[PDB]
Amino acid sequence: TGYDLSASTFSPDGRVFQVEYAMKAVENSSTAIGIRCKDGVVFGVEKLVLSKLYEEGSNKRLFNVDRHVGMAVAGLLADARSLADIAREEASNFRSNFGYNIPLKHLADRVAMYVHAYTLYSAVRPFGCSFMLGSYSVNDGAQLYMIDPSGVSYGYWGCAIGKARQAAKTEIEKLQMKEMTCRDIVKEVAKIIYIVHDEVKDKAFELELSWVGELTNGRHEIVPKDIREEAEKYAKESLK
Amino acid sequence: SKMNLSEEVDLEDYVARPDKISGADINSICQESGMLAVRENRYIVLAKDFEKAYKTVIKKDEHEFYK
Amino acid sequence: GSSRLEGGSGGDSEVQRTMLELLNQLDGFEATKNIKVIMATNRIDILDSAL
Amino acid sequence: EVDYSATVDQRLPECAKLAKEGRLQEVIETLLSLEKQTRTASDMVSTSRILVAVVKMCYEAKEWDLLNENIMLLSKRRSQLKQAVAKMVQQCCTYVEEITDLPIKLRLIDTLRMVTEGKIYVEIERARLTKTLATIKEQNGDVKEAASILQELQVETYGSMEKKERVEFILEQMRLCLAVKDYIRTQIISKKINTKFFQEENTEKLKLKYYNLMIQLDQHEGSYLSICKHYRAIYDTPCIQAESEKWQQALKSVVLYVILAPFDNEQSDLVHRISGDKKLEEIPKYKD
Amino acid sequence: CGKTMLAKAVAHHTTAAFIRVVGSEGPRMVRDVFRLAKENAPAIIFIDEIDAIATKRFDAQT
Amino acid sequence: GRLDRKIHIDLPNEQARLDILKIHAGPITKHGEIDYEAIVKLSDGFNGADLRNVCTEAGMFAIRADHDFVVQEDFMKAVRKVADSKKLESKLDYKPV
Amino acid sequence: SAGFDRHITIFSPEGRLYQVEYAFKAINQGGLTSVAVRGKDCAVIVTQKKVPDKLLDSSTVTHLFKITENIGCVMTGMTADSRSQVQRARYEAANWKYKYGYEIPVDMLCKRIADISQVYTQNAEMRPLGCCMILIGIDEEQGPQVYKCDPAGYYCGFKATAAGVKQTESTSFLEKKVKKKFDWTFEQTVETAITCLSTVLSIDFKPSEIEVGVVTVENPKFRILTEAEIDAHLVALAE
Amino acid sequence: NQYDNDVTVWSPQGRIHQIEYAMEAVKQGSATVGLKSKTHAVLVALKRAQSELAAHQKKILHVDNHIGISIAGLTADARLLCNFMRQECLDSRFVFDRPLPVSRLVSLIGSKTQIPTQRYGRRPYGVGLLIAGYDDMGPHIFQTCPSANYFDCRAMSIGARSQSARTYLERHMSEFMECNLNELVKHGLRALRETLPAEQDLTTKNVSIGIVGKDLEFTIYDDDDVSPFLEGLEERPQ
Amino acid sequence: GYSFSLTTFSPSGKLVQIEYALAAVAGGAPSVGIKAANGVVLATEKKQKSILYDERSVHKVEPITKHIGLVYSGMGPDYRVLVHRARKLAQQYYLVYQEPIPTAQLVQRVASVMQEYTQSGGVRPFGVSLLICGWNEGRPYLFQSDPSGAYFAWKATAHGKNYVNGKTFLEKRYNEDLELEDAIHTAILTLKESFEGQMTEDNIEVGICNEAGFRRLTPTEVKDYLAAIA
Amino acid sequence: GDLVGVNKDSYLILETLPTEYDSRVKAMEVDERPTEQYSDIGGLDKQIQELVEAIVLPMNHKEKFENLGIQPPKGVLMYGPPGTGKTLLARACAAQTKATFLKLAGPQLVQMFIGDGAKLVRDAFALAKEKAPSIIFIDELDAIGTKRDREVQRTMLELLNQLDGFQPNTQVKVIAATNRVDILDPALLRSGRLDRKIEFPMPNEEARARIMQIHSRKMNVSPDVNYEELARCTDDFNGAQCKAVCVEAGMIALRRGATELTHEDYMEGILEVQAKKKANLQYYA
Amino acid sequence: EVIELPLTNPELFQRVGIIPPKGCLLYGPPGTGKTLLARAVASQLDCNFLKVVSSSIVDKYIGESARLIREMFNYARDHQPCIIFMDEIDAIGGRR
Ligand SMILES: Nc1ncnc2c1ncn2[C@@H]1O[C@H](COP(=O)(O)OP(=O)(O)OP(=O)(O)O)[C@@H](O)[C@H]1O
Ligand SMILES: Nc1ncnc2c1ncn2[C@@H]1O[C@H](COP(=O)(O)OP(=O)(O)OP(=O)(O)O)[C@@H](O)[C@H]1O
Ligand SMILES: Nc1ncnc2c1ncn2[C@@H]1O[C@H](COP(=O)(O)OP(=O)(O)O)[C@@H](O)[C@H]1O
Ligand SMILES: [Mg+2]
Ligand SMILES: [Mg+2]
Repeated sequence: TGYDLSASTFSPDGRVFQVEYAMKAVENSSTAIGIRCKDGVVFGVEKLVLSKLYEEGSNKRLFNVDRHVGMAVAGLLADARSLADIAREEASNFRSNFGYNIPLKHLADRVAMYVHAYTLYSAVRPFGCSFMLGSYSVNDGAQLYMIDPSGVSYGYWGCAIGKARQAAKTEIEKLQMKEMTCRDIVKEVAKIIYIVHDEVKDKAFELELSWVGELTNGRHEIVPKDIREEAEKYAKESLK
Repeated sequence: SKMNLSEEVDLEDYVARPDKISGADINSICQESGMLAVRENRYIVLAKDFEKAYKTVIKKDEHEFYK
Repeated sequence: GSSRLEGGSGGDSEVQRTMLELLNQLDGFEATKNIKVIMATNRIDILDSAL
Repeated sequence: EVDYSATVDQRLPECAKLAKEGRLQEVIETLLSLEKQTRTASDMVSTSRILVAVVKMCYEAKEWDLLNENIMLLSKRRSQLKQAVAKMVQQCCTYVEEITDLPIKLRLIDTLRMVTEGKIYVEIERARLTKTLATIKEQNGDVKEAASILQELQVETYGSMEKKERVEFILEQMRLCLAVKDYIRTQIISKKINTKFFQEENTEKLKLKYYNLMIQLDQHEGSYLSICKHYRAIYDTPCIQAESEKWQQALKSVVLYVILAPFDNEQSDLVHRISGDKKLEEIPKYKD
Repeated sequence: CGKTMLAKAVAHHTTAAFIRVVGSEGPRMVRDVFRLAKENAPAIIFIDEIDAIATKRFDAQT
Repeated sequence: GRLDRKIHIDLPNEQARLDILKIHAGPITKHGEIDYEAIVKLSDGFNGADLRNVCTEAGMFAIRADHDFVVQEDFMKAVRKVADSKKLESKLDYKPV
Repeated sequence: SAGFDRHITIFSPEGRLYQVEYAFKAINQGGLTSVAVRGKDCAVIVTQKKVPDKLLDSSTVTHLFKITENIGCVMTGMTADSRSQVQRARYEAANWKYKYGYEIPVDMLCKRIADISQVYTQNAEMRPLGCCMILIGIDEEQGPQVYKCDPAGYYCGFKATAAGVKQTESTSFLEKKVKKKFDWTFEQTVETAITCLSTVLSIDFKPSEIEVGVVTVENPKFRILTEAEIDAHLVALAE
Repeated sequence: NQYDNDVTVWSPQGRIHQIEYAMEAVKQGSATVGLKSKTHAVLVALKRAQSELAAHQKKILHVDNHIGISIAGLTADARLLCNFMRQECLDSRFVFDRPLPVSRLVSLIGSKTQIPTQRYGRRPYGVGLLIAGYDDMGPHIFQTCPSANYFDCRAMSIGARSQSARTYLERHMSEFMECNLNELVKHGLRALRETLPAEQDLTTKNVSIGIVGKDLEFTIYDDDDVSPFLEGLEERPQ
Repeated sequence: GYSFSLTTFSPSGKLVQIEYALAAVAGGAPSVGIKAANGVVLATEKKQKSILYDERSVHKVEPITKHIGLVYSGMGPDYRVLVHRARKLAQQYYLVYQEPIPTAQLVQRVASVMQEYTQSGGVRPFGVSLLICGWNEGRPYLFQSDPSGAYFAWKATAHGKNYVNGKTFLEKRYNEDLELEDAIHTAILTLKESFEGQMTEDNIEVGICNEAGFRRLTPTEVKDYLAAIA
Repeated sequence: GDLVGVNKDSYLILETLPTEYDSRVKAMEVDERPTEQYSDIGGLDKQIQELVEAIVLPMNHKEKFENLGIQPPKGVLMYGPPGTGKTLLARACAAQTKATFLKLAGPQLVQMFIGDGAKLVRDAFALAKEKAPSIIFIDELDAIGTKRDREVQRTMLELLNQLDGFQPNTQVKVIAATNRVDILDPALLRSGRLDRKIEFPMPNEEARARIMQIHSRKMNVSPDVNYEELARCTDDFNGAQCKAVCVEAGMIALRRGATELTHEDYMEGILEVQAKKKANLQYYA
Repeated sequence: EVIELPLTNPELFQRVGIIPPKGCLLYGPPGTGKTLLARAVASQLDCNFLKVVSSSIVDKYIGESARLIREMFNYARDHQPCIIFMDEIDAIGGRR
């Protein structure tokens, strides 16, 4: 047990062992992957759904951070909701003060500052969630940043969080993610989500896709997979 | 003296070296050099054995927080 | 004959018990025929008036 | 990690055309370009063949700037796999052995000695190179320096050495230390060899050589008791038991050196054991 | 540095018997080791790193 | 002077787990390719006895299904089952000397 | 032993603040070294960019930062703490420029950061930031300065003493390099830094594996050396 | 337990067992059932009786002309949250004369409940809430829990002995979607009946109803209003 | 013991945490301050862990005012925060009374802040012993303050590592009519006695208060006194 | 280490003797051979098959295992909340497998003297070895299986190494039963020691109905008893509680004097067996 | 290197002068193979191997265990090259 009781006392060995419980908490939640295509970022998140007593789209884990900034989370859902509200507050503050759109790098670093500050005070605890932010500024390119419960903000060409981070990352690694366009990337993401334990032991779940991209006009949208369900057909074809 | 050692063993380098080694560290160095010689099955202890034993051991113990 | 732990993550409860046992033994003047007791204490202030 | 076989596996035959016809400049330029273009992904198969491809044709180019530099320049490069250097030197030692000319082989042995220092993965080649170097000095009367080059030949440290050859070097080592009359280094080197290697079924030649050298050593030192047991070990071999003259002379030496030894308990037991041997009737004048 | 070596060497050269207890090893133990020392008249007691038990006295809490 | 050299045999690593799995699944009569790498990916925190149990439970899935052979699916099921067994293994954190 | 280490604002019986020592055990952060060197006209800092996975964008993985056109910074510690300390330094420098009209000096900046670490050390409200820090800067006609600031709340910014996993070997190598008299040019200084890193790490040192910041009186603008410059230095030292 | 005193400390399990104990505090409350249709959203509560001569405690609360709640947990926290919904509904109507959408209200409730779960020395509100509403986007039934997680649900049941009602609601989920008001309310009554032991059945004493619809304001029904609802419903045979 | 909390008494009436702070004191840097007939001399060592540490980059003797010099016991960062507070306090007195702060009064205010840090249950005192040299109304003053908030006047004293030897030294190696030069010689001599290892211009630094003004010695002057002398 | 009868005065060995383990150890073996059929267990069919394939199949054939090359399981820890069919399943396994069966409880190995417990453990394993086709059943592991007194630890260490280390198996199979698997954690539950961990769940609706039917076969029940409704009302009830429900229904039928019990007797028995529902707590209301 | 080389090849140790380590202890999580490792060492070295569970050495008779272990070490000295293996040593090596 040592001194691993609060995230403000430096435990035996430099590792606090307090936030390394928040990483375990993030490990509990289901997987959530994200891929930066040529013109946009595709957020593919699986949310485990007990079809019993559900609402076919309740408590979805995709949220809007900004008119152009989309996000995905893994871990505690309440912390995700609160920090999505915080990110919306930060984006609105930048929008009102600077008179133009917030760069994704600055938003990501400020949210990471919020997370890191919450990791420190004794009276508060680090968030039990890790998340991944995407945006496209038509002026210069596309931006993506993944932040952990410790507050480490790093970029990824493609990333994953949740219960299958390394498996999903290995699946992403063989994608020709250098050049292709987000349209086929949606199907790639769907089949990658399904290949890693779609419903093998857990009964049922739902797949949600978020999309920011130049062809999507650059704003943040939920991919309307209702059209021909091509990614869903691909994911179920991934059966073998 | 109990050791075997080759002729090329130069203890002066180690006695002059700045690391503040202890007598237990000296015994550890000797035993580790002998084990290095035995590991390569060579019949005698060489200088490079003493070098490898010296660098393999002597944990560098420590700061201005006290000053 | 000292201060006893007044609650927390633990307690002694046995120093006081040995005290009250000795206290009964000398209080009950158990066969006080040619038997006497003597005790020494460093810095009497730490001692208590129970004995 | 990528192993760009397709980029070089067909280009080497192309270089083979220009190589045998004698021009070979395009070949060496091509290979020095390829080395940079494939090694960056740990391409051991490509390197272990391009390196021999350049150095071998530089060997038969009969141009020696082509040989020495195309080894020592590429030996110093970053991120080189140990296998690549090992595969180049196992071919370079052959090119050493096929040059009989003294200066031509001399440049190459110097280059290989320079590039192979301290690197364990080539130690055997360096040793195999070193021996050749010593031989040249012996062919040129330079016994003293070759004594030093076999002194730096510390055979036991090359753990990659095979069983027989590690002993095999020691024979030449003690031979040269005896040549320069360096009895102290002769002794320290000769202490190293283990006698259990003589229980091997195919050690008889090395057995006789080692005993001949140790006999010379202790004979200078006067250790006649040791000489007697050395000659008994020589004598008790099937290769000598079957040839009359050789074991006759071996028994002569045995009896002469047991007689020469100062008296002690061990000497007495040696006399008692020797006197019981039947074959002494072949030399009755010494049995007397 | 040789504290235990030199104590052992002194014990070996002399007729003493060398008992050793490390300070990390309550008062009953101290009385027992002293009694054990008494059993051999020329015996020697050695405590290793006694600082842990011999640190300055103040008002102790627990 | 009594017990000088200490040896720590930690939980088998990824390549160590693959080697142990290959050793244990060697003598079994499988059919077709066996993806040891996916198993090692899933078998986090497993010990050598855990991998032996994985092999055994694959064999028992085969024996129940009345297969004279074993397939990758049996190994998959066995890995999941031994994982649920390790769920019971509420192993307390262990510390060296 | 236990008890004088559960809370920061408690002294040990020997007077030792346990928690400040504890904070030093995360400055290790296996993978970074941060060698700093001063030369007659330059100040160089170099760090070991240990990329753990391929999918990350290498640009974001950087660990050197700048808040002054003539001041460069390199951190060594837990990444979120490092970035928070960098943001605090940026805040302090921005305040200094807005107040005094000119940018904060390197010595004053590191002193302010160390004072922040000190006030978080003395008060139990917050954990001190677990990361060490090095600036390089120029003082007017006075030269290049290299400064170090650590979670101890104190600074000594001196010459080198890389605050990385290879503490003692790197420090001794820098001492030995300066223990023998020699000149100090920009190329020689960067060569000394890279030789230190290579000898203490013994890796092949591919150009993407390290990241270098530098300042020089010839051009006081703190710059991060490009991978082309890094590889040119690597091949220069290799031969 | 070492790591189970407050919400600020994390367990090695990657969990905060204080939040879980808040969940147990919620299930300690009596069962409440919520279900919606395309026409109406209805919730029903099992009012725990205190004695044969004391009022059965109110478990359905009403703050909006179109929104209502049913609680299961400590009455203090539930009624504090009810006053909170009072405040938000009032200033929303004051700001832009708009009956506050239920979804955003539930999101605000979750956000405000999250704050105690991250701060030391403040208990999270150990109640579970079922929210029924009708807005310009549609009918809505939510649940809010002390873990601050909010969910939208067609059918749902929380509290003690809720599993049988949950199974019944799962079975009749295929029905509610086009069910009318009377069918929906009768199915909710039978769902609440599913929770009770064999000897305990639906009666006006322990049953409270709350209904919101596209043509009717949210209203609460009790003894004199529940009595017409219960009569005509199928009795419980053995 | 009663050290984990600062705002409680022990049964014997001791607040153990502050003597723990004093134990941190005298474990730090050795230093000696003496009062001569004319001036006041404070000397402290400069010896770091490695030769890389440019010691001139970190001064230890700090002039609070042109007439005040300050030295500490070894607790670096705490000394820095306290010296910043002392400088600001001296400035406040200098502007409020339009006169320079008295040495004794300056020490009083510094010890008052020290005492202010000796309360509450979530802070700790600066475990620093402070030696203050000053000139006031033509009189030289040497004062010592300690983390408990107490302060005293010393003709000569020392603190840091091996401080008892410095105490004995200033017991027999001192007389109140010492000249300034002989005062610096006594200071460097007790530094030699207390310190371990030789010193040069690099290893010591000294500040001297004279009634005209205070000044910290250049390292060259420090070597002039320490080397080629004594 | 052999048992020999010698001359009572001259001590000359004049007889060899069969090795004697201990009187208690000879008491542990099963001789009565109980009669509980596998059909008598309801709902546990999956767990029954697990135990059978783990224990009986290695006994009967050994060919289907060797033909694969597998090592048959040698340790089965069976567990669940009290009230399931754990001990019943162990009894049925003893009944059907015809093996020389070693039944015992964990406290039996505790004993008083310091070195005894290890000796009983070793001697029981030796007896199992000598009776070769032998089955060892351990009940209440948590009596000795507690994670890290000192002697209980010694006994459980002896059990650990006479079962996993230095040439175990041959033909001895162990079956373990407990209710407190969280107590045992690191020592015994190793995959090498107990290869199978068979969870005995809270009996299912249909499982509960089957349990009541099994226990009520001989009851001469009413021709119309709604077992499904009884199972519905008996949520959280365990198999032992369902048997108690049947017994209580029989008792209530006696108190009515009815020659056959009916459904109403079944609700009365259910009310009897159920808990007290505590009381209404004003905390939450 | 600790148990096989000193036994099979002592001459290195006596000439070089190294005191061979008396013994080595194996610790780790359950099921990591310490006992298996000991079994392999026992099986492959042609020698005299001694293995006993620690729990079994303890006997209820007065001082029987001390004489037991004394006689075990006496047998090991008698039957060199002998190897004694301890499993679950914490049975008797535990803290006082
Ligand atoms: N599935 C079942 N089928 C038939 N009877 C059952 C079943 N489960 C439990 N029982 C009944 O439960 C009673 C007790 O069985 P058993 O001793 O195996 O229980 P247990 O769960 O192991 O209890 P404990 O752990 O307290 O010893 C028996 O009379 C048995 O008839
Ligand atoms: N690295 C490994 N390679 C192959 N098999 C292994 C390995 N580690 C463990 N095993 C297997 O797992 C089981 C562990 O048994 P063993 O008694 O040796 O474990 P242990 O960790 O040494 O435990 P203990 O110290 O309690 O005896 C054996 O059946 C062994 O074959
Ligand atoms: N002066 C010395 N000469 C030789 N060996 C020493 C010396 N000091 C320590 N050792 C080695 O250190 C080991 C333990 O030393 P020890 O007597 O425990 O010292 P201490 O009592 O200071 O810990 C011994 O085995 C010895 O080999
Ligand atoms: Mg039972
Ligand atoms: Mg073992």
